[PDB]
Amino acid sequence: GDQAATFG
Amino acid sequence: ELQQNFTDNNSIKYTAILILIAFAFSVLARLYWVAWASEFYEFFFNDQLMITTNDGYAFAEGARDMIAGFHQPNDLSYFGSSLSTLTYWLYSILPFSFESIILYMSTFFASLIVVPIILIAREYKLTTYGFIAALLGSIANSYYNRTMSGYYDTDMLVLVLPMLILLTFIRLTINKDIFTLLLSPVFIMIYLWWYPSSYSLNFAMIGLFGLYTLVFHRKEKIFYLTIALMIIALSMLAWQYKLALIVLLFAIFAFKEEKINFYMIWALIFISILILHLSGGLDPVLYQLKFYVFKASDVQNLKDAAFMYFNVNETIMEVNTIDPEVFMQRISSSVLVFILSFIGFILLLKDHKSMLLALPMLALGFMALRAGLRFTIYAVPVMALGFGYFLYAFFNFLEKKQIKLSLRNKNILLILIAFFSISPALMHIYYYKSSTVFTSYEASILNDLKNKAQREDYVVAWWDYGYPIRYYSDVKTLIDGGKHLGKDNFFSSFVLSKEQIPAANMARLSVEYTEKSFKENYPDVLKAMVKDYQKTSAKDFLESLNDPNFKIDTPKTRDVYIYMPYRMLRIMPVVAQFANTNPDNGEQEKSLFFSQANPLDQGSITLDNGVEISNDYRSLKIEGNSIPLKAFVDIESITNGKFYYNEIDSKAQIYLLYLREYKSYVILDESLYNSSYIQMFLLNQYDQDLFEQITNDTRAKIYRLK
Ligand SMILES: CC(=O)N[C@H]1[C@@H](OP(=O)(O)OP(=O)(O)OC/C=C(/C)CC/C=C(/C)CC/C=C(/C)CCC=C(C)C)O[C@H](CO)[C@@H](O)[C@@H]1O
Ligand SMILES: [Mn+2]
Ligand SMILES: [Mn+2]
Ligand code: NA
Repeated sequence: GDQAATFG
Repeated sequence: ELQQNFTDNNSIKYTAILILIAFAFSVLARLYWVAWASEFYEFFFNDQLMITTNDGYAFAEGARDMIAGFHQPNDLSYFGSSLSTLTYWLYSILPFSFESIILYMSTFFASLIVVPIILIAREYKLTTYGFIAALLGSIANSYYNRTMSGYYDTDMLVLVLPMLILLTFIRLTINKDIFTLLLSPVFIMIYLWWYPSSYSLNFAMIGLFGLYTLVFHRKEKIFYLTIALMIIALSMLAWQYKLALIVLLFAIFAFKEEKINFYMIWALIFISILILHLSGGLDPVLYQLKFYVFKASDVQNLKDAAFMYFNVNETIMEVNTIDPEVFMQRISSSVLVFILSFIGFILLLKDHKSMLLALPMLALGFMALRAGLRFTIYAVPVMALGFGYFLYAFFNFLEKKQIKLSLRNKNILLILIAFFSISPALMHIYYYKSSTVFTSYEASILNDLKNKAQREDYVVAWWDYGYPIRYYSDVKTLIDGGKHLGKDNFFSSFVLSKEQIPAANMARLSVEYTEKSFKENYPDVLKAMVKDYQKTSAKDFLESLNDPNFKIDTPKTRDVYIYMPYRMLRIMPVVAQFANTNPDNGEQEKSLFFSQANPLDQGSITLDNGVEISNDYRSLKIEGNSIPLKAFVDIESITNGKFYYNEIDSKAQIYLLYLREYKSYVILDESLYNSSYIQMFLLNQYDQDLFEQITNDTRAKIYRLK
């Protein structure tokens, strides 16, 4: 949830 | 022991004991994950657990480089940053390993939030309710998430400082404490030094402190003076100018009773607003709003000075939206406690007008509903006080309605209420079995890269990995956690998702032009590439990149590595989407069929995403629709490139990949199958004239240009 990473 | 009265007690000894109990509770509570994670070899490196957000490695690199005393020119090292600097001081002062310090700092400082919560509650003579509120606020879902052990990031003090500023305003409203004239500004400075984005909150809070003062203290000089000092503290004056002004006006107001004439202080307010204006004032607020609240794509405001790029905002986990249940649990670990917390906040407001000054943080947290979950943080402690107030209210009812309750039994009732309502946060902690950023194996691969490559080299990767690679490998990256706009991401997207001839042309051209742009400041690097090789559009240049007879007039200044880890597989479509966007256009080019899923058991295979794999291994079933496969590729060695290409249908277009070494399936289209990633990683097929294999592992491959 609280990550400065990619998703989708 | 329990028959006694705790509610009326507000002594300094009692409040110190309560602060100690709550702080120890906060630390203890964020110790469970350490206990859990320590039992998995996968989470260690250098004999310690690893950091737990991507961004911590940015400050971790910065801390390391401050310890070492240097970085390279234009690796974008957080050298001198606040969290890096505090890490460096603590490292130089303490006996514990670097990794242990970086693991536990958040666990310590985020727990300081307990202090202002129960001191604010105490200013209202509610210290015990403050104690309960601090227990809730210290471990509430979203606040825990960004401050657990290993969350080595700037969140760990990002509400403590604003809550201390709030406490400062309260003490001013109740006791007219002259020491506010000093602390309000100093804290703003610390906040601005620790988290420059805090500017926006500061601007809002200071702004409100003025309007509040125009209403409730329209005649008290001390409020106007402290406003001038705080606006100065918001400005860009050098630290010595700021502190000089603050101490000067502080002494003159503290020790003069003829004091400062009112006209002089309105003059000071004007001088202040001028200084803050010169410092850029309000612009950072509108920019942050532009990115998070209005989610604009072109945020730098360059029409035709740049190309058009995919918008990264809808791609970051922190900024993803959230439904009301999750909003409320993020804030209060439970809907019930959230409702009661909100009631409590209303009642507290309509009893202590000064709690009005908490509205900015509250507002910021609620702004999460538009701006992404990462903002709910700001509503946790405010709302926690609200819940505290609700409890004070409730038992108050029970006496203003003459309910016969012992002290021992009222206290048993309070302990039970607080424990039962704090339960959801503990459950969340227990279930929030978060894992390390990377696995020991990946950190090991990147450290071996460190000992193999040079400090001035680049590794092209996706931006998710920029901070860990620069930490573990001590190299340069094209994009990272804070440099990840569309215009930035395009190059790594292209290198990783296009075919190899143009992927290597783009890896060389992008690394070289980035390095040049450090000396030349191109508003758009792709546009610089275009307008150098005398091309008319982005599409024109990129398609001209397809030539095996391509002249390379930019000389080679370093090696260029490409990092291709297994964990990128599942975000390949998202990575691909960036170079799938016509820079002349903003327009999407191909459709991108992709997903990775795990077989369930062992007659019709189902996979997580409901995709039925044919018994035949010849068709899929998405949403009730059966779609034919072009080929079933059964891959037994990612490193050996030993796989079995089973022809099915030359006329069809979808590929099914089986990863034996992971027991996983991939469903993709022709365009993604030929991408540099799927080919060089999964199938181990690379043009040996274009790349050299540097590291070959089932979990990751590192290639070098030549
Ligand atoms: C190691 C690393 O890479 N870290 C990266 C990461 O860190 P970061 O999150 O901390 O930085 P940020 O995203 O810019 O913070 C903005 C978050 C705010 C709460 C502050 C401002 C947000 C607003 C929406 C303004 C609201 C305005 C007000 C006046 C408050 C009142 C509002 C009401 C009442 C509705 O992200 C950055 C991405 O660029 C990187 O630069 C940075 O490097
Ligand atoms: Mn962060
Ligand atoms: Mn470096
Ligand atoms: Na294990």
